[PDB]
Amino acid sequence: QVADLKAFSKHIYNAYLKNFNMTKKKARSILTGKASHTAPFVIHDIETLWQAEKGLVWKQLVNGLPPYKEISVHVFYRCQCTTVETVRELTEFAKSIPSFSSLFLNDQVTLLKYGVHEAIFAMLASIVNKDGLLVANGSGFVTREFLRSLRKPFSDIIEPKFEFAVKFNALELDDSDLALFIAAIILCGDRPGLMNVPRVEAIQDTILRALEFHLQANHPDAQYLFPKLLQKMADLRQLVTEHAQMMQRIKKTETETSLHPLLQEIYKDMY
Amino acid sequence: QVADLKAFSKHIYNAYLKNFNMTKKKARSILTGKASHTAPFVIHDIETLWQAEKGLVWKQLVNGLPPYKEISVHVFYRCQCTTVETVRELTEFAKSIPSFSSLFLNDQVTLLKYGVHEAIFAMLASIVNKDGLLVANGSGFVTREFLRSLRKPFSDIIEPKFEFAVKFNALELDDSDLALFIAAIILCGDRPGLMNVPRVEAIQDTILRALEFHLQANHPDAQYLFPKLLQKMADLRQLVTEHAQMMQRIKKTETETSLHPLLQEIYKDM
Ligand SMILES: CC/C=C\C/C=C\C/C=C\C/C=C\C/C=C\CCCC(=O)O
Ligand SMILES: CC/C=C\C/C=C\C/C=C\C/C=C\C/C=C\CCCC(=O)O
Repeated sequence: QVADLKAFSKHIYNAYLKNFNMTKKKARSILTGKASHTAPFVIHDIETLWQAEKGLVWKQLVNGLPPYKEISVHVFYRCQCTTVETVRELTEFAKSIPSFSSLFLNDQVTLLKYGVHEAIFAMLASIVNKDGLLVANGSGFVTREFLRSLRKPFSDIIEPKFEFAVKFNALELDDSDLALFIAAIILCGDRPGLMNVPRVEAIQDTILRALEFHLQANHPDAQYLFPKLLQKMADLRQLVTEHAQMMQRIKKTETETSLHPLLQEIYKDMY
Repeated sequence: QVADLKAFSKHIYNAYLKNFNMTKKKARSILTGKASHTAPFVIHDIETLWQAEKGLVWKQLVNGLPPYKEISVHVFYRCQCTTVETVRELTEFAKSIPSFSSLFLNDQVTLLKYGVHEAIFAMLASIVNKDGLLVANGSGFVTREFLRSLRKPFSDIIEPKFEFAVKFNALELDDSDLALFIAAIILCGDRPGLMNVPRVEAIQDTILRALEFHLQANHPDAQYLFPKLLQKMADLRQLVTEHAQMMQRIKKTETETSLHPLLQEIYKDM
């Protein structure tokens, strides 16, 4: 409808504002180039990465790439630590969504388990750039070249994402739309082992209808509006599948590196 | 021909559906409970009014308030803007009535001139509620409480309209009834300066005749509806009289506020 479908798209927008510290616009700010309000320390190589591990600080001792842990793996650990944290915000974010907490715990776990990476890779575009990614809560900025200059096993696990972030930022969405887009991916009725599918499917529908109208009063000048955004959701589904594939293999050949137990829980039923 | 009269009535009903941007049906559906609700943006204070102007919006008239135009006057401005727009629709409505378009334009104008406000108040009831009314295609809803909190002048030209609307809605009329009713108040033979009254009187007769026959096959189980509507017309003729007197007062007293050129024309000899 209107107000009800207005106070719905807004409640999910505030939930999105108080659960995610870095917002697309708060981040599109830094990457800008005219506003020196925040000049992100660029990396691009081992040296600056080493100092950054001080000038940007990080709870893991000054760097640390011993014979048991190398550079590329350190980026990996860095990356999975962030992911584990984004999973936390996504959990709190969803718990704020209208009929989400209504579902039984097990069903909430099933939705997060299968949608947290899709939402993550979507938010990733908000802090990304054609030439790099914004890290360390806006304070830092690692170049895309550096990441491509990583070992053979890893490296090609972050590239495909940039490809996504690029195209996805062409649509020019803002945090208000993004909030509705994320709620929609988390509340997906196609997740395996879901118990009350009819319920989820129903909550998803209004999310999408809310998104639908919201794009009408926000982006009146294209056609991507919904179909293209619905196709991205499908694109994202594949990005994750491919992502999960690379994760298992890494775990199978990179015995050296450790995988966080939570990401292991998420990965073990995705084929 | 008692028959083939329900046809002339359906044509009038088509003229009503094609020309008015808001019908009672679409209106009564907005003020619904919750089942497939809509819930219009509410305006009940200066804040929400400001939020409306920016959100629900309208267009031009967003003039300040302390200077040569204030809050109450801003509502008055939006009031006459909705009034000038309803007049345009009423003109098209009438022109979609062959019998009406037969007459000479000068006569047509005299009819639109002395009947447009009466029709505007009958219809007002369709978008009105016991507590407020819809605005901007039903997108908004202004409370009755707010309106009555305006400066004494503007506030009391609004109240009487509600008193009328509430009692009018008790009759429970649908759009097809209103079409006949509104056509009746416009093709009225007693209008000042009417040139060919015998012609008008006759079209009025047919409309009221079709009106009574339509109320036959739409409101079977019902009291003295037909004549009850004839007294409403009389009541409408009086409400417009006191409205014109109140408009008179604002023209002499609220010199700072401006009136639309078309509306001054309707009140010139009125
Ligand atoms: C508040 C931060 C919000 C949104 C930004 C989203 C994501 C940043 C985190 C990771 C992105 C970097 C690389 C992605 C590629 C591989 C990581 C796999 C992580 C994992 O083990 O689950
Ligand atoms: C939207 C038009 C369709 C259906 C309803 C019909 C008419 C209601 C329109 C305007 C009435 C609103 C406020 C009237 C109160 C004061 C202004 C009187 C102005 C005047 O004398 O011409």
